[PDB]
Amino acid sequence: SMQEEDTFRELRIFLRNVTHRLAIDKRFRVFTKPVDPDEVPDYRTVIKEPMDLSSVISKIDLHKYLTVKDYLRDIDLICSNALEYNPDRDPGDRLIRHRACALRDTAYAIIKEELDEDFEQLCEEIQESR
Ligand SMILES: CCOC(=O)[C@@H](F)[C@@H](O)c1cccnc1
Ligand SMILES: CCOC(=O)[C@@H](F)[C@@H](O)c1cccnc1
Repeated sequence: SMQEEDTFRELRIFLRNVTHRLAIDKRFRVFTKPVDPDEVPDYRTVIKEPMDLSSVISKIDLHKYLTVKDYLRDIDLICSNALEYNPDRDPGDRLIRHRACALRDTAYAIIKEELDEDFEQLCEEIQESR
């Protein structure tokens, strides 16, 4: 229905706003674009599903996300990719792990404060009807 298409349009507006707020935070710069294969040729052989905030904006606009749960699976993948590629005790690895955990926690805290639980349940029930 038109009303269901208006529901998904409101979901996309919400997700673009959360993603922009993460992308302007200086702590999260390393997560804003894909890894450059020139600078890091090893990356795409270790990490099997790369993800970054520019790719997330592209996916929102391609209508890939019909629920906040499916958006949060991609935020979780940005975080888990950084934890697995950078697992060592040295300061450069510990700094990116702390930033990855902060990106994940910040996204979940904005959604807890600003997403209505009944709006998410509506999106889940339209998705499940298709
Ligand atoms: C693509 C939208 O571009 C902007 O407006 C930026 F300010 C910011 O939103 C941003 C940067 C990088 C990745 N995703 C979002
Ligand atoms: C996931 C679908 O989108 C793509 O594959 C790329 F275009 C995307 O990663 C990208 C990078 C930098 C600037 N704008 C978009």
